[PDB]
Amino acid sequence: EDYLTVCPFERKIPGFSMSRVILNPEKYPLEREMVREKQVEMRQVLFCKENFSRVQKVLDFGCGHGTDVIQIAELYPHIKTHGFTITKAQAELGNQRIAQKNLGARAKIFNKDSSKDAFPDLYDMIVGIEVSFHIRNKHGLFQNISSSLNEEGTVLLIDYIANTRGPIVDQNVEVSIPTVQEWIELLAEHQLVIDEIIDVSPQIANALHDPDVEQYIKHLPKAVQDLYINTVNQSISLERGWISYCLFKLKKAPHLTYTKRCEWNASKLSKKRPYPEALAEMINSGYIPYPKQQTRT
Ligand code: EMC
Ligand code: EMC
Ligand code: EMC
Repeated sequence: EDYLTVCPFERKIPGFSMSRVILNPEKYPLEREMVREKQVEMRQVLFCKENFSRVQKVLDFGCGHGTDVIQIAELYPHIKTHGFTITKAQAELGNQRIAQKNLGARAKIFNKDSSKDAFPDLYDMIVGIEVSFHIRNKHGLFQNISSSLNEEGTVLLIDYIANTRGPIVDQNVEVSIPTVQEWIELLAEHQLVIDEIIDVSPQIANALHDPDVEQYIKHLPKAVQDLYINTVNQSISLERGWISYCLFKLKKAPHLTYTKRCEWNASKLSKKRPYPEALAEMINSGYIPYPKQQTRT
């Protein structure tokens, strides 16, 4: 029951081991709070151009137990939020927490497959944080997103781009990462253009710099060990430059031609904004609508 994304560090912290902190949160609770603050910060950068007063409906198409679906709805009482998660236990837990907070009239989580089951509404904002690289059928997913996106709406993604000639695929973990060109055409095919693309790769690599991790996790139960090894592999691919971890802010441009959307997306991906730049801009603007950092007392 936490934020489960990787997080950006401006610098490597010597001695800091992400695997020990993530996998032993009861032994390193205050370090886990340090990580949480960076998880929150990265989400703030993702959301900091949205006007939540204008938003009326939000979809999270890989909502896990529904963290943002619940928090957005409780922070903004005029918003209705929907979440899709493939995991039955996560939907049940999310809908329990929705009930425990009396948000059932405005927040609802569905145990459904975002690449196959049609989203039930039209949304002003659609969020997918570390979702789409777990999904094999990319066109089904982005057909679903585009068809449920209001004309003036935004799609917000946190996802990987492959910097290789071909996509980066791994069937045993069912991970598929499109190349730059594949992203250009996938978005353009479904009427979507990149408004902003922010590269977090160096800062994610700083946080995941964990030199003994492969030895450490061999001292953990096979369950744990099997789970975390995908974070290790992404760490390795990030360090090598094979993939990039990015924040996507997309808009719909349906009255525009495919070729024109393609050229736009190409220009944007050739000049990704460094995360420190986007973060400094957010801080200097003073506008940080969601999430808020937790504070003592
Ligand atoms: C992978 C935890 Hg910042
Ligand atoms: C090379 C523009 Hg799609
Ligand atoms: C204008 C900073 Hg999000």
